This record gives sequence, structure tokens and C-alpha cells, in this order.
Amino acid sequence: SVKDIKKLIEEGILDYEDLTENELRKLAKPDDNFYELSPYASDEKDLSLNETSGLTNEQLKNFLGQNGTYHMSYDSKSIDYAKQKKSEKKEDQQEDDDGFYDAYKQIKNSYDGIPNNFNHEAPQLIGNNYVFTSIYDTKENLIKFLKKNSEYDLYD
Amino acid sequence: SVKDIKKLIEEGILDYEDLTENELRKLAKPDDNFYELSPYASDEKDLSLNETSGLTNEQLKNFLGQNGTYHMSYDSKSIDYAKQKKSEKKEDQQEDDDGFYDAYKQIKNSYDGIPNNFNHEAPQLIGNNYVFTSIYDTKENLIKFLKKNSEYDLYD
Amino acid sequence: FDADNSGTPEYKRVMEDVRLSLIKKCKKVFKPEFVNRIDKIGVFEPLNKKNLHKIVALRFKKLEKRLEEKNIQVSVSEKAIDYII
Amino acid sequence: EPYLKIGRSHTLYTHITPDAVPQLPKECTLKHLSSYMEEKLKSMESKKNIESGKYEF
Repeated sequence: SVKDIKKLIEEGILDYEDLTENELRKLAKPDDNFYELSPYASDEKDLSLNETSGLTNEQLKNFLGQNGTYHMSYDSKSIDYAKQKKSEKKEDQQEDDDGFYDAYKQIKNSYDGIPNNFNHEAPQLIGNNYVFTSIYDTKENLIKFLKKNSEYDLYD
Repeated sequence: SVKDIKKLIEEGILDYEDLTENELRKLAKPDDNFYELSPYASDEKDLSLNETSGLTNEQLKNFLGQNGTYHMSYDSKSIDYAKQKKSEKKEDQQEDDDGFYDAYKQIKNSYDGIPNNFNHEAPQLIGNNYVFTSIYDTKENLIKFLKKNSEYDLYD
Repeated sequence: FDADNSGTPEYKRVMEDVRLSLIKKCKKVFKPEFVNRIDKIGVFEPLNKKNLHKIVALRFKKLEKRLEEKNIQVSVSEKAIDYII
Repeated sequence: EPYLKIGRSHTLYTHITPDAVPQLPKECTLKHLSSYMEEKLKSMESKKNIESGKYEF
């Protein structure tokens, strides 16, 4: 009957099918940590923005659109510029951790509708209603419930 | 009758002509290492992409097309730029051993339909059907079989 | 460090190159008169799980020896060594 | 020798097809040389490093 207690009983006794409509609505709303103020974020190396990106050329896009028997699509100036400046940063990169320890975490967050440095609870539309998930509580057993069982019928 | 055992008998007793249609189909399918997850690749120095490449000029291509009694075709700016930046550092730190041992490996992989850093099993159309080969098991005696004997008739 | 379980000659190419550089490093720091006076010089390899399976194994024989006042015998499975590593 | 005759041959470039070109012998395609370099280093390279440091009489 309370938001916090039901997920402690989901492993023990009761399943997901027997919850109330007001209990499924409450378990998909965010927790009490949402609305609690915490103005701090870290690790501003996001894979969302590309530093190599540039404007639409509008002359190349005219040339690539006419199919022109060409041999290269992109501009390759700013993406060779980023390759050259990477040569001198140092061994300080410690590569493939940002490749692995930080790429695969931010990819899995983008599957849950979560931004990359976003440490809080994030919505994603499942069927007809929204489910607020985060990095910490992924609510994966609810997403299995509201996709499978809620194909034909309606729940709020 | 099993995919793995027949290639141990190809050297010993039986040839390639006496296999079943379902045995030739199975021996050209990939092994059990295919579908097994292994997310790691190394040595990202591929000869597939050229860093010296540039866009179609569309004014030079207009000028070279009219046959113009000219004396040089390409642009030679980015390919002298790569020659200059090689001399600024190559003389700092390199013994090569890569022009030999990384060029000829990646060329032989491109005759088998394999990408350059690709450590897994890759298809190539031989006659009417596909044969999945890799770096490790080249399946060269099958390619001799399905090119020579399968000129006129059909096998799956 | 991460991979030493290979017995490939690629390590032996690296193993000789770092030994010859430490000879130059001992020749500069450790007073090159020492170099021709000292006999055969050996660089120890960084250890791997093939060696470490036996290195952990001798310790439990030493654990029996310091418990001889207490007479507590200890024996360790081959699965248990790899979990410790 | 067979390749030299075609350059002297008074044919247009439009009539030079893959058929008119004789195939190279198998040594001359890169395939062979490429497969030569599967062998010629890789096997021979570790023959240099074997027997290097055993020293025994």
C-alpha cells in the first residue's frame, strides 16, 4: 500500500499481476529522492555531443544529392583534425576504459531514456503510461510486466 | 555427421566428393564460436580507410574531364601533408616491421571477404552459395572443391 | 603485465630488449666497473597465473608449519586457488 | 611476351575486354605473393628466436 514496501515483497511472496491500479501507478512514479534538491553533477564527458560536427554545407549536400558518381560523402576535415590533436594529448587518455567503462554505461542509459550524466529518475513511455526509471533502480521487472501483459488491455 | 568431426577425417580417409548435401551445407556454415559473445578488437590501423582522402572538387573533375592537355590529375595537397607530418615524427620514433607483416595480412583477408581487424568468420559467395571463412580456418580445400567441381552442377 | 601466459618468442624479443637496456642502466647508475666484475645477470619475469598457481600452493604448506603448535591441517582445492587469484 | 603483342596490336581501347587480356600465371597475382607472406616470415620468423638462448653444448 506504500510505494517503498511493495518492491521488498516482490521477491518474497507476491507477483506483479495482483497489484492495484493505484499501486501500479505509484510504483511507476518517481521516489522521494525526486523533488529533493541536489545540485551537483560530474564527469562531463558525454557521448551525446560530437565535437567533430559541423554545419550543413549546402553545396556538398547539393552535390551529394545528385548522386554524381562520387567517392566520399562527409567532409573529413574536422574528423582528421580531431585525430591529429588526439595524437598529442598523451598516454593520459587510458583508452578503452572510456571505450568500455564509460561507453557501455551511457549506451545502456540511452535505452532507458536517461541522459548520460543524469543521476536521477527518468521517464520512458511503456504502452500507454510513463515509467520513471534511473541508473540505480532500473525497474526492469516492471518493464517486463507493462510490455508483455499490457499489449491488449489498459493499465494506469 | 557432425560439423566438427568431418574436417578431422578429411586428412585421414575420406575426400570431399563423398559428403552429403547436408554435410557440405553444414561445413560452410560458421562454427559454434560464431554466436558466442566476445566484444574486443585491437590494432585499429586498417588499410581500408585512407586518411589522405578528400572530397570531389567538381571544378578539377570538370577540368580533368575535358582532357585539357594537363600534367597532373590528383590534388597533392593532403598527400604531401601526410608526407610532411610523417617526417616530423617517423625520424623520432619508429622501426617499421609493419609494412611487412601488417600489409600482406590485411591484403590476403580482403581476398577472403574479411575486414581488416575482423577476427571472426566471414562469408564469401562461391558459385551459388556462401562459405563462411575466417583468418584462423581459411577453408581453402572447400573453396577448391566448390569452385572446380561446382562449375556445371548445383550443390547447397 | 596483463598477459604472460603465452610462451611466444614475441615475449622473448621484448625480454631481451629490456634486459639489454637495464645493462645500460646499470652501466650508467651502478658504476660500469661493477658490470664486468659481476657474473651472469638475470631479469626476473613478471609473474603469471601459471606460476601463481604454484606460488599460492607453497604458502599453505607454510601455513601448516606455523600452525604446528595448534595442529590445524589446511588443504586447498585447485578451484579455490583460482578464486584467490 | 604475350602482353607485349597487344600493345603493338592496332586495336581500339574499346575492344580491349578481359577476354583479350591473357591471365597472369598464378605466381604473378598478389594471391600467391600474399600467401607467400603467410609463409615466408611467420614460420621463418620464429625460427630465428628459437635456439637463441639455450646455449648448451
